[PDB]
Amino acid sequence: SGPVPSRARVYTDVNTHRPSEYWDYESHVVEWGNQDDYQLVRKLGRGKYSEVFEAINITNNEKVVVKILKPVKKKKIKREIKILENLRGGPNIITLADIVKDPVSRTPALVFEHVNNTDFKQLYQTLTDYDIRFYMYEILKALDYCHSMGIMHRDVKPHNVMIDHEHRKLRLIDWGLAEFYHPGQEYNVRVASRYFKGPELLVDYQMYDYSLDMWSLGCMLASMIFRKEPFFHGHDNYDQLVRIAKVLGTEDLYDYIDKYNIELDPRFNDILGRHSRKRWERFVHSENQHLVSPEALDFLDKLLRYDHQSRLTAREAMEHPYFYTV
Ligand SMILES: Clc1cc(C[NH2+]CCCc2ccccc2)ccc1-c1ccccc1
Repeated sequence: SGPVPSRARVYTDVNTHRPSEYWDYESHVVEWGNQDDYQLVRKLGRGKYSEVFEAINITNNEKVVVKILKPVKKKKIKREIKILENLRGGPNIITLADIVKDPVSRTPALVFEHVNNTDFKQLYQTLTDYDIRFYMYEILKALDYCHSMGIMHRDVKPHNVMIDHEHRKLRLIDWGLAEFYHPGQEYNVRVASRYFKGPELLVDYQMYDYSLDMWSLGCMLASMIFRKEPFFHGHDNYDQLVRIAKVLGTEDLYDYIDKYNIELDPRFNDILGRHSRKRWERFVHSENQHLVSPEALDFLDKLLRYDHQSRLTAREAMEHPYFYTV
């Protein structure tokens, strides 16, 4: 008959109960100004469909973040802009300040509030058990907020989290893969970055929701507390599920695929194997024990679950004893 339908346990109908204008990005009218008002300072990053810069607004001598969009599908550009406008100002969300276009290139660019990012490959120097809890809570504020606004990020990873450690300022960025959640909609599973893909994407289960972001979050937490980047190190999309199965076990994987009546790809036949469920304590060592606690492990166990419905929602995660200290 096919896979069993599923829907989010929270914010299920938030979009259904709103007007067409809020979620119909294909019909949204994008109006941009002249890029002549901005001068590029330095490169911050580079993506598949973008290049991020530090820039100066010449009319007020204020630093900004400028994201130059590589002309991809116009609906994709429209989706991101609509999403950014809907979320503009939300807690720990990158704030869109302006939309422009260079007169000569006709290339569209997005202008954001300035964030002074501290180096990722040089942040763990003074990043304590408290720091991790504090920044994890800041990400959860962003997540409950965008989820409450009927949006799933679908690309949660360290590269999409900007941290200004001196001011304890965090921003969830790159809303280019984000999408409006509509219950029963079937989404393209070719989202998120390989190491952060939820089991739903890997088993080609299209009816996923907000909980996909909570699996990605769990991946980030595990790499941070265990000092193992990435935590699930797949070499391809099929191998990624094997790496998760080596930790969560194959019994609970079949239990999940049986629950939703998912049919596994033949590519999994020769590689999946048989694996027992491991204890989270197995990943503790001298180099990471100062960041691990029974609270951290309990919180992690409730995020990294095959069953997307069994994972904590962002609002439930904020109530976990791991955050009592913050
Ligand atoms: Cl979420 C995060 C991000 C980081 C650092 N991001 C690097 C972003 C670089 C960049 C890329 C593109 C444009 C602008 C800048 C370091 C640690 C964490 C972290 C904290 C607590 C728990 C787990 C992880």
